[PDB]
Amino acid sequence: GSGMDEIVKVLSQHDRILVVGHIMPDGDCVSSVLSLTLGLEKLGKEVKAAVDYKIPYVFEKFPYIDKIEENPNFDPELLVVVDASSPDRIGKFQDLLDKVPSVVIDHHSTNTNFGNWNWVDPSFAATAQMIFRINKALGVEYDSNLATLNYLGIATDTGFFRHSNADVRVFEDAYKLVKMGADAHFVAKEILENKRFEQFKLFAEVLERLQLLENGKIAYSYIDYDTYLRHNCTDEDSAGFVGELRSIRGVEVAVLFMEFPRGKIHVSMRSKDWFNVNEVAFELGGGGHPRAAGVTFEGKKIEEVIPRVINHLLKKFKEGVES
Amino acid sequence: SGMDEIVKVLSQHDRILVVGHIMPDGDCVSSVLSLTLGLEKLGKEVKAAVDYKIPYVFEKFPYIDKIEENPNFDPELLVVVDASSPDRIGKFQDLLDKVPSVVIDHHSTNTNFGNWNWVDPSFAATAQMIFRINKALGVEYDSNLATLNYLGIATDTGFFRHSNADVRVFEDAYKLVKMGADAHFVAKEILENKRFEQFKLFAEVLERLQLLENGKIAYSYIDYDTYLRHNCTDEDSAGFVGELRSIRGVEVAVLFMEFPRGKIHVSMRSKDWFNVNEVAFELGGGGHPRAAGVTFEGKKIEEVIPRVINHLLKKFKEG
Ligand SMILES: [Ca+2]
Ligand SMILES: [Ca+2]
Ligand SMILES: [Mn+2]
Ligand SMILES: [Mn+2]
Ligand SMILES: [Mn+2]
Ligand SMILES: [Mn+2]
Repeated sequence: GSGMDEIVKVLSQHDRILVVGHIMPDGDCVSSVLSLTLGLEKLGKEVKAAVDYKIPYVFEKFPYIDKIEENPNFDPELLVVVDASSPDRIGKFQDLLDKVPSVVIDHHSTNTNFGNWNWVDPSFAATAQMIFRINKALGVEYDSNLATLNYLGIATDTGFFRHSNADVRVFEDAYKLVKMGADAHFVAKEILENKRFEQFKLFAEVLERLQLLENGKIAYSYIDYDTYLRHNCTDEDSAGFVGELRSIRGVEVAVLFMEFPRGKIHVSMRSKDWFNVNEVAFELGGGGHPRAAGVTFEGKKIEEVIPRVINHLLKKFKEGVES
Repeated sequence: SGMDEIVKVLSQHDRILVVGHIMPDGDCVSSVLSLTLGLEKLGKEVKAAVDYKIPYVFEKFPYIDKIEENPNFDPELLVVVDASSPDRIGKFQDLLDKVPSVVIDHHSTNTNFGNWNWVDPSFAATAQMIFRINKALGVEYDSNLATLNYLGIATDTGFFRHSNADVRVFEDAYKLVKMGADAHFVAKEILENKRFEQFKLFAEVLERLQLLENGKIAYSYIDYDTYLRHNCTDEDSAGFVGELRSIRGVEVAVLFMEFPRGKIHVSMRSKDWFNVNEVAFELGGGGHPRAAGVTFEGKKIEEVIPRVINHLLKKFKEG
């Protein structure tokens, strides 16, 4: 629909701007929201940042993290929606879409182009890369704090330069930002080395319960609610567990069953090279992306949800192995 | 002492053996192979060796079979990369009183055991020094050589997570990816290749994990019987101590490892300020400000652990 130049001109034409990110905010969301907000503020615009969700604790030390609001009181001329592929993903702020002109900036190919202006380019690994280019086009001078905030999303959305999307442009952007003072160590420490001690004792139980299925192609484990309690943990402590189980040699699908609170079992699935876990997840009542999906069961017994999910996963997997 | 001197020595010799440290890591493999392939571009006869089994995670890398264990060779020059002392190259230290030697390394504790020593602790990886040597030698990089040279920069920075991941690290990474370094291949092979048995071993490491200095220090240990119980080797525990440092508030993580039997290794990683190389040096080892280790021979793990902890705590309070 629109290109960066059109977005830059729209941003220049408006002064009271609300920058909105997607719910359940990750590094790229926080990075893209704050990097654009601060850039626009440096231009003298009246800007507020909003995400309809609690900002996770791992961001607590980041400069200007306080600028992201859950309940802003603001009368914007322009809504800028970043890193969100559809209106439901910005929560209660979608109710502004028919009241305020909107810009969309996103790297998700599934983006519905729900804005009055839409710059969507999936060749970027992170929306933060697109914000970096917008700020440059606007003449934003980066300091170390803004460089760190813009580096954040490029790091997290590439798995810290490990995913298949970490191409030359990603590494060029990272080099440029570190040269401007981005604190790569700070970012990694706060995002990746911020685990409660109790999470490690919980993870030990996960690993003791770990089992492989179907020629070591499927790995699964489970956390019952009483095991969370025993280690003084919640589902906040176990978020990164399923991705670790995917790193087993030969495993194509990792599955983790997580009962928290009691009776509520969330099932996370991650795949590696080819298996579309979103299809299995959707058929079980959930959904997601081809390599990362999930499904929630409410008011059920974990010992009954595990067979239910594994039986269907195994059927779909063998069907996929065949043709 | 400087790169230019090393380049001159390398140019003078046409039969060269390139050796790295035992218990090889990514920087060792990267530096050995990148320099070996670079020197071959000059028409030289070059062999690569490590006196140790090459870990499984490297087996799909291009030219990995060029690293030998028992080279059949009469070199004119020995080039030692990424090793801080003669003991760390195993049987090849026997060459040091016979063949002229070059040392290229980034450990602050290097004993300068070569005839020529280029030691620069400001580099995050020896592989950064090899990259510069190769370009000074005039070598042109194809994508396989770029991948091999990228490897060590990635692994010795914990894939751009350690405090040594500075602007020069990101410059080198960008330049190598621009020349075809497959960053994703490197990450998959090194980080997504864990044996199932490694996770069972790690579970015991986590069961034994303890905090000291009221949360600022974390440590665990693997006695030899526990490696055997889980059908594991030092290959399986390679990344463990870095994981222990990911505890919120921990400044230094320590892992004691007995492998093979009668070889007790201490691996230390620190986060923000504690100089673990000072501790390691005083115990007979060495390393970098944020990553260091020592190996003890003929000791009992039940005696090594409390004495090392005691010294670590002494140095921590002095820090
Ligand atoms: Ca103004
Ligand atoms: Ca908060
Ligand atoms: Mn995001
Ligand atoms: Mn994103
Ligand atoms: Mn090394
Ligand atoms: Mn090294």
